[PDB]
Amino acid sequence: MVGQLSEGAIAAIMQKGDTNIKPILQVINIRPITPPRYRLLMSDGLNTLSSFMLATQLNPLVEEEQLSSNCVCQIHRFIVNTLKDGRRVVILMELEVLKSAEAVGVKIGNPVPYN
Amino acid sequence: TWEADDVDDDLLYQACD
Repeated sequence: MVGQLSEGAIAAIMQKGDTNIKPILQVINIRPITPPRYRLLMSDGLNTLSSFMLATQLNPLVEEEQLSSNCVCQIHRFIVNTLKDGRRVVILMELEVLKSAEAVGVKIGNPVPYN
Repeated sequence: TWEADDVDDDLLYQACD
């Protein structure tokens, strides 16, 4: 099922930092941090990364449980914010859920944390 | 380099400003 995910997109974001791509990613975990800002652990099938943050405008996707752990989604707009220590935060501005958590059912592949 | 803890959570929250 790893052929469904954009393998290498996490490395591309962390290296090139370009925002033109529209990667297909699996949500591994979603945690509110505090009004809530949701932090996501995402997988591209090869790697995971936990510095994804949901824009507030997308909170209804979490609240209505369309975006939830194990769902597959496609990012349509995101912003990269590189911190002074070199880590990158990825703010998801627009996305579409392609396959529900219930329909996927399980973590895809055996992704390992990026670097 | 990213963890489930208050300092990282707060840095991530602030980065969305």
